[PDB]
Amino acid sequence: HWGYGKHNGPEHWHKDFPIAKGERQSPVDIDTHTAKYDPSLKPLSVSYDQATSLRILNNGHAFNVEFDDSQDKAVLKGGPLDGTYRLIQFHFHWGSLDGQGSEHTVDKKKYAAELHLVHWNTKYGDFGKAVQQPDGLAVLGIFLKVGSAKPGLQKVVDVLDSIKTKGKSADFTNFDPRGLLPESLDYWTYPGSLTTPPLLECVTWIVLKEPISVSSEQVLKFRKLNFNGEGEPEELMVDNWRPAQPLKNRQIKASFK
Ligand SMILES: [Zn+2]
Repeated sequence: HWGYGKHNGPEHWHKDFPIAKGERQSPVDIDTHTAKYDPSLKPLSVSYDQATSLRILNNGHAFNVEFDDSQDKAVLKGGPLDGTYRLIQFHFHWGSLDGQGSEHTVDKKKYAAELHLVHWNTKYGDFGKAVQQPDGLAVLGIFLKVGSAKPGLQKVVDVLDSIKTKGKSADFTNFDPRGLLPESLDYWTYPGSLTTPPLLECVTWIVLKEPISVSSEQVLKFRKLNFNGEGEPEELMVDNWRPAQPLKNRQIKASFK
C-alpha cells in the first residue's frame, strides 16, 4: 500500500506509520562542517569471506540479495558498534536520473544511488527481535556515482531481468559482497531509522565517505525494473529513495579528520 508514488509516498507515510515524524528518522543530510571527527571511533571490521548469499528477490520497492544469517558467516564489528552484527541482506535505492537516487546527502549533494548492507545485532537472537531495539541494526551505506564499471556488481546486474516484476525471486549463491566496497572505509555515523516503513528507530548508520563508481550500463539495468507485478501496467522502479529528514537533536560523527 505504501510506496514512492505521489499518493502513497514518503510525504504520506506518517499517516500509517506515525514514527515517520519521530526524533531519529533516516536519512539525513550530512553537513561536513558540523559533522566533527571523533578519535574514539574505532575502524570498521568486516569478515565476509564465509558470506553465503541465498537468493535475490523483487519485493516491489527494491531488490534484496539475502544471506544465510544462522551463523557469524558475514559480520560487521568495531567502528561505533559493540558486539557482532550479522549481514541479512543488501539492496539499493536509485533515481530516474543520474543527479539523484541517494537517501543520505553530503552537503546537499545527491548521488546516483545508495547501497545498504543490513546487519543485525547477535545480542538479540534474530532479526525480528533486533528491529525492536535502538541498538538492534547496523546498516552500512555506500554512495554510487556513475563512471567506471564495478566488476563485483556485474553478477547482480546479470540476473536482474529474471526478477523484473514484484514477487519474482531467483537463486543467487556464491556472491561476494566485498566486491561492492570502495577503497577507503572512512565513515560518518549517527543513530537513525529504517528508511522504509515500518521506519523503526533501530539503526546505527555507518555511511562511507568514498563513493563506488558504477557504469552507465549498470545503473540503466536497475532502472529497467518494475514496481508492478507481472501483468499490471508498467511502473518502472525508479526514485525509490526517501528525502533527508530533520536531524533534530542528533550529532553526526566522522571517523576521519
Ligand atoms: Zn535501504
